[PDB]
Amino acid sequence: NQPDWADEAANGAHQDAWKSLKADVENVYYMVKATYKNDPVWGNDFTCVGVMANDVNEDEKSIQAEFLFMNNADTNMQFATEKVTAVKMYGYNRENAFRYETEDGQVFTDVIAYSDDNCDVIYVPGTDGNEEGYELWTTDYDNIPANCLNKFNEYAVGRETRDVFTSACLEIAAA
Ligand SMILES: NCCc1c[nH]cn1
Ligand SMILES: NCCc1c[nH]cn1
Repeated sequence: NQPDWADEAANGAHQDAWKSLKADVENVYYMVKATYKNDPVWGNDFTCVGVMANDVNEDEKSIQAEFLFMNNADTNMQFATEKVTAVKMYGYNRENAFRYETEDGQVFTDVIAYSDDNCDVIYVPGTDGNEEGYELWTTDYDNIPANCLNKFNEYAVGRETRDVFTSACLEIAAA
């Protein structure tokens, strides 16, 4: 059993996990929307999630990712570092998933449902002690690409979508 969009022949061209992970090195990615409220690491009613990477390791298809996030337990922005590795899921031959590993050794494996140059639609299977659902990540939290947004809305149909990282996360400007 696997999601109907998890068809490598049909959709693999837009499910390149390693390319998507390496993209975190040049630009910060913001999780702009999701269909679930709680994450074991980011917290409850989490918002303002962003990520940037460094230390690309081609041999391992891994990066060291630095995250920022907020939740209802603290008014201040929170930060964490996790290793993320491009791995295979759903029988794919080319890596289509992200294996996150926290400093405490906790592992989460999420799957790229759709990805374009500056945005990703990610599926959380819900088997890592977490809620099953979808996430939408983009490099510009104010200008969301239509292709990814449409794919996110298509795959996430029947759920409750909510904003995660928005301009409300920051107090921009001066005086
Ligand atoms: N471009 C990939 C965005 C992301 C989500 N999780 C880790 N990185
Ligand atoms: N779906 C996000 C799981 C995760 C990875 N790191 C922290 N939380």
